[PDB]
Amino acid sequence: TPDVFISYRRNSGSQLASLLKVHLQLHGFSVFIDVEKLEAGKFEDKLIQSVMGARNFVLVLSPGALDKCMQDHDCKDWVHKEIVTALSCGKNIVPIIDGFEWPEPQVLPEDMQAVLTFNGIKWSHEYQEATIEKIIRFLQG
Amino acid sequence: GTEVQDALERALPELQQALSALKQAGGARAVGAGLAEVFQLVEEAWLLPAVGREVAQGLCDAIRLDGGLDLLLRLLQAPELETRVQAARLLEQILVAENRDRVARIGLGVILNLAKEREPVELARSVAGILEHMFKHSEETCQRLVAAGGLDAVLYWCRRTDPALLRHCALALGNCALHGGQAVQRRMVEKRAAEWLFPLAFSKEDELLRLHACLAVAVLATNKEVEREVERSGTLALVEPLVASLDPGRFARCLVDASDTSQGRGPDDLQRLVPLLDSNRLEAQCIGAFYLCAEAAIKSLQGKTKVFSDIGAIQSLKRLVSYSTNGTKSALAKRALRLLGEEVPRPILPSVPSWKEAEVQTWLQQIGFSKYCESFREQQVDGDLLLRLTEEELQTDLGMKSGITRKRFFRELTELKTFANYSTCDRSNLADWLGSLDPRFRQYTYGLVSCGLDRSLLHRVSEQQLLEDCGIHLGVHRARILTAAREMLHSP
Amino acid sequence: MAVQLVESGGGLVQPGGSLRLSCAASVSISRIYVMAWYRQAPGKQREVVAVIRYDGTTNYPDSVKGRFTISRDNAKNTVYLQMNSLKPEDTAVYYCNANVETWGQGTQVTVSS
Ligand SMILES: NC(=O)c1ccc[n+]([C@@H]2O[C@H](COP(=O)(O)O)[C@@H](O)[C@H]2O)c1
Repeated sequence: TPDVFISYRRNSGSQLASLLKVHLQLHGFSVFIDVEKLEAGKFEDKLIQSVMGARNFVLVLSPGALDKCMQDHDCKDWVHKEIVTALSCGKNIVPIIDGFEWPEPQVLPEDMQAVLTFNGIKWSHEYQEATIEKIIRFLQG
Repeated sequence: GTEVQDALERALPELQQALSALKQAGGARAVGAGLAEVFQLVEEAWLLPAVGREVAQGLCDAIRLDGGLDLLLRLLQAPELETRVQAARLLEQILVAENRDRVARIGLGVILNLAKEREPVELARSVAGILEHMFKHSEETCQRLVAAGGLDAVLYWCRRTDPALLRHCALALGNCALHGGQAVQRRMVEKRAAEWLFPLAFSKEDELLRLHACLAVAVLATNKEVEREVERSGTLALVEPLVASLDPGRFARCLVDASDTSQGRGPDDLQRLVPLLDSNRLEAQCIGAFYLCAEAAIKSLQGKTKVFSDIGAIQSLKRLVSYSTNGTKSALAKRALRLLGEEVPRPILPSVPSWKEAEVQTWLQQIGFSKYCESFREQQVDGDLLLRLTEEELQTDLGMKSGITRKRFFRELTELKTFANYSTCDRSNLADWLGSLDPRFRQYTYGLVSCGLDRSLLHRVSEQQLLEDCGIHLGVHRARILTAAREMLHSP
Repeated sequence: MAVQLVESGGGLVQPGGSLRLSCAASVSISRIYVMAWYRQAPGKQREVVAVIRYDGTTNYPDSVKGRFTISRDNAKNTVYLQMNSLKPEDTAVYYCNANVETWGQGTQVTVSS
């Protein structure tokens, strides 16, 4: 059973997710990554399984392509669905930010996104093994 | 001959120029220029694709025997790093097997002490290339660089962002499972190398890095004792859609348009990749075949195809296309063969339905059931009667009393049935249609064509007819044939 | 495909002593499904001596198990049968066989002094 799940934007935020997965697997936490469920995963054959098996939902906030999730009220937005399912289940939501463009409260309405009520973690590039001990905290598996 | 000389006419007194400048030291102001003069154009000897590749390799004894590499390795202990970072490049650029043997003999330990510094990326790049070309020496040096801190450096550099450094690391990690035997491959998973190859394999920035990382992980998952640990890493799944999507023509165009990495693996140690084609793991076979057809498509545009002749690699490709159950591997092998200018071998199968009594006697002798030959001789059984032989007629008319004997006979019978030639009676080619779903279904292709069943007549069948007329006894096989047959209901 | 086979070797050997027989084909030996070596005693029926399939899986009768060895070579397409310890009862005409129908010509083998 995967302990945590990491979601990411397909274009940006791909290498950092792999570094997180390799360090977290070296820490032993059963982590599940998910790749390219745009039309295949639409049947929730893996989505609900991942968001039920994962106790701590993780987010990588790279410079983000939130354009599909912001100024888009549509309920067919794939990234918005896979984020609001974790928001609705209300498990441990810890994000990792990397100089991301901060969103405005006027956009991403309260019924769309409420993840702004949390404080993420800033990634380091010089020495990485310091922040990992701070990401092992705030898990509560 | 003539092209060979034009390379060393400039190369030789200019590599002497180099020697001169190496061992004539004006410290930092003059070693710098010398290194740039010998970096700009010595590496351009790999930019002459006509001759000048071989020339370098052979010409490395004029540098190594005089002691120039040894002289600079004795002078690379200078405390300043600026005149060392630009100097370590020509080390990896002038590393060939003969130059490798003496550095593996004497001078080991300055690289192990220079690998302690991992901050400068321009330095770490050259050290990664040094370890890449040093891995491939022999078993003892592999055991010494795994027993020392050699693996930790390239394992730490996997968290970087430099493209050239990550490519050199990917190429470095793959020269260890080749020259490591089995215990070093059992230590590499203990040193957690297969997990740190996930970022180098999952990289949508360069496809070259993905191919190098997937070949590096596939050459290591052939050991059965560590296979159960390599699948736990989460990387053994990435090699299949990688080799599925990527076309070797595209990868060739990405190798022929780049100014470097031409003639990648070469005729020297390519043979280490050959047993991976014959290995048990299918993904190692497909990645080896992919690399072979890619370098063949590269090398076919020139007249260098004859280096396939004296190494006998075309023979190994021709032996693996017939009697092979792998769509991707056989497809890539047939593509390589047809692109290199050779024909695909067709299997020679025994035409069982057009047999006489003598052939039945000989086959009974071959399978070890000779005791019953006379019985088969008395009843006048030939191939047509043999392929439609049932258990009750076997028990009563032919005298096989035991049930275990009849199970053994039907085992040999099915093995002969899947490997027969039905072209004498099968017109609509039902054997390949049955073999497409599973090879183990080909054994039924006689019963079907004996019961006047055709492709165009196959979708309007019932399971009862398959059971009693065509003699298919396993319910699983009947269900699979039914669901695969009625899906193409009215396609014509 | 009309495949022609040729056999070579044989003659007279001393009782106890080795010999090697060879069968050469006219096509690539890797295309053929099964190859085999048969023995015909004077005035009796044939017997099988050695079998080999396309993946190199061999089977011998219990009498010659441990004394005879069959192997195929792909450089020059030839199947070899090596006999190590010969007994006086191994005097016969030997054949090679491709698939089950293609026969060879056969060679005489005697063991005496
Ligand atoms: N395309 C090539 O093969 C190529 C390109 C640039 C440099 N080199 C140098 O050629 C040498 C080849 O030596 P080995 O193939 O014996 O490892 C190395 O020192 C390498 O750095 C090769």
